[PDB]
Amino acid sequence: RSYHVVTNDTLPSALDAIAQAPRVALDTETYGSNPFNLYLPDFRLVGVAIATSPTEAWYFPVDHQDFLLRYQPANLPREAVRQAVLEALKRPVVYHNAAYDRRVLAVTLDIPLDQTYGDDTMVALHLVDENHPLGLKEWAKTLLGLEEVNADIEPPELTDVHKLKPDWLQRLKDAFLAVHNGGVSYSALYKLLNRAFQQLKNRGVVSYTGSFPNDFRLFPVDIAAIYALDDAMNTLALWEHVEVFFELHPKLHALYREIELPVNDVMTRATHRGVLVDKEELRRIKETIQARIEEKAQEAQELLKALIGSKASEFTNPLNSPQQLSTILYDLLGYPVVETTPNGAPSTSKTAIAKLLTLSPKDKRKAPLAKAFLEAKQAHEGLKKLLSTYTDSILEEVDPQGRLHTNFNTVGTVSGRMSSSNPNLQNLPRLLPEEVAEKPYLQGIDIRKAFVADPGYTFVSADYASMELVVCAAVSGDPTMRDLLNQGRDLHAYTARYAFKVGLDLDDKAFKEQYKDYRQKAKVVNFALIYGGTEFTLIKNFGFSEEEAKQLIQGYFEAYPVVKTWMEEVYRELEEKGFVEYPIYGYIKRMDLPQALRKLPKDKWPLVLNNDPDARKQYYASLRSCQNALIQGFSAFVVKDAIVQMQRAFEAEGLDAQVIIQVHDEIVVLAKEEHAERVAQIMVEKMEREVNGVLLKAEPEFKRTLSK
Repeated sequence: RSYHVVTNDTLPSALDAIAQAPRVALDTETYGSNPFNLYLPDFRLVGVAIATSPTEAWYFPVDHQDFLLRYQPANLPREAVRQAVLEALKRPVVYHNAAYDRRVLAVTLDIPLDQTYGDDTMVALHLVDENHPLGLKEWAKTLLGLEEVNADIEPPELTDVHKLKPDWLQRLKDAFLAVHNGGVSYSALYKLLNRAFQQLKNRGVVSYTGSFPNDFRLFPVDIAAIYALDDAMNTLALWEHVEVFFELHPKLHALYREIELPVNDVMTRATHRGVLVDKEELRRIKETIQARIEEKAQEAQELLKALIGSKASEFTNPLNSPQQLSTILYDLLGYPVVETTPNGAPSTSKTAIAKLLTLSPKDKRKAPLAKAFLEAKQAHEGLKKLLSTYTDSILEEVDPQGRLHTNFNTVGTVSGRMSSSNPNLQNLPRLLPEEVAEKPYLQGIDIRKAFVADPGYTFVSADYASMELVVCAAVSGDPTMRDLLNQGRDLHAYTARYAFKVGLDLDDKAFKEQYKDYRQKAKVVNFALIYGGTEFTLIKNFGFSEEEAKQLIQGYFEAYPVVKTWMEEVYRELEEKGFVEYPIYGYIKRMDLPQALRKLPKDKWPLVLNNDPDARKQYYASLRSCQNALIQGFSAFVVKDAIVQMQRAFEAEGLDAQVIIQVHDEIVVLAKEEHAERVAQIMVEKMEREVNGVLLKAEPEFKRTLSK
């Protein structure tokens, strides 16, 4: 491997090599307080790695700096590095995490997302093995046979305890290269650099406060460029493997080019744009949460006052302090200790408290107050978690111009759904009537109301009507399920009418009124039974009676029998082939087999399964996970497909619209007020379709906040 550190003199040769390269890889080395929030004023680009072949790369130092001694070469001018990247973009480009690197290039070098589109090994390799980690380090060990070296390297003698050796940097680089056969780890590189400066501090060479700082800017470029350049060469080497795999699977090659890479691009642009944040409304949520956390402590106090009487004065902060808490629950109330900490003290944790909301205390008369007391503690920690996750940890991250840049990981689930972070939009409570009535402390805590559309802009939101049921009927292919969905009939009333055999003449509207709570028991089944259903799952999860569970499950399969036969074939094909192929998209959902069974003849499998109960537990969990992913993953790709198609049409019609967020069965676009009209039209046209004869419909809304 040839590692080049580019200088003003070497730049024309690096440009010549890039121009001649058949395909190039781009990797960025950066620094920030949050190196992920590129939009904070402290964020900086340190260097750019450009690999022209799997064995040749060029490092462009941009913001490297000198620690105590003068060893760094002159950083290249920002315009020189930008011209190198622009020349590299003319050739076919490959990235490992294009969503990050393309946003780095746009923020630090002003190279718009328009120019920076390229291939992404991390996205393509997710189609090769979704159960494999996304890490470039991890994939390099898996396909390229290159483990990272995490040994402890000790430096050569850089002194002669009086004079620094003139060639000390060449001596240090050579000590590093002697152990770099498969490539040194970042931790090991830091340890050697720190050890080298510590030897210098022990001699009279340098005098620094304490330890060497963990700052890539200070790592000598001659050594650091080896690390950075290996990442770019490994990305290119991994792409060679991807092209071979795509030869074997042209259905996945087309799924990658038409849906996966374009959807990644759409969501990279969405993170880049960022949603505007109402800081005033955030303070109201923060102040309302803070008020309610305090409210819940007074509730706990008045409850404790009745629970332990006059001894309740002897406790000032029972909820917060786990000292006063374990004394109350166990020592005083006589609660059965069904969990302890590593140090053997009785555990007052979230998990342990969930258990005591079934269990009972010594005086069974105090039980309704003890229940109320633990419920107050649950609500207290519930409200307390909302603050520590999204009021302050959401306000920290807001860029100078008040926008929040939510990250989306296009390949963030084994099913194929998008992951979301900073903020995880899934874990933002959309205050649904059931969500609230279960956990009522959420009432009024609308976090999405603080996510605002810019002045002159609107949010055009569109939600797939009862998608889970549509997708279920589509993937399974039950005609009864499909026809009811197309006829707009209450699928749940059809289930309850078959499971209980009551009122076989009350229309779907009349049945809802008369046998109300039996229709809602079927509404639970129609949704939970798609992901594999047994009487055990209905009881050990929903609190169903043994009589009720059998009534419902026999009716669900009597009414929609193709669901049963479909489910039989999914579990049968998974047990034999070890994977399933997605109906319309062709995504392969492979099973995450236990380490035993991996590279083992199927005839040798029963020996493993029949003996090892841990491996069989992994096997059967992996089997259910694949079946579940067939439904979530199918709708994930349907939504992904709609996003790229609607976004392509906004671009085509010259509209000021861009898909800003997507969560659950919902797509939100940030559109200019005049364009909102047509944006909503395009949204519904690209969203509504007829999957396997099952009709998908979607109703649009013009919101000014992401709120519900």
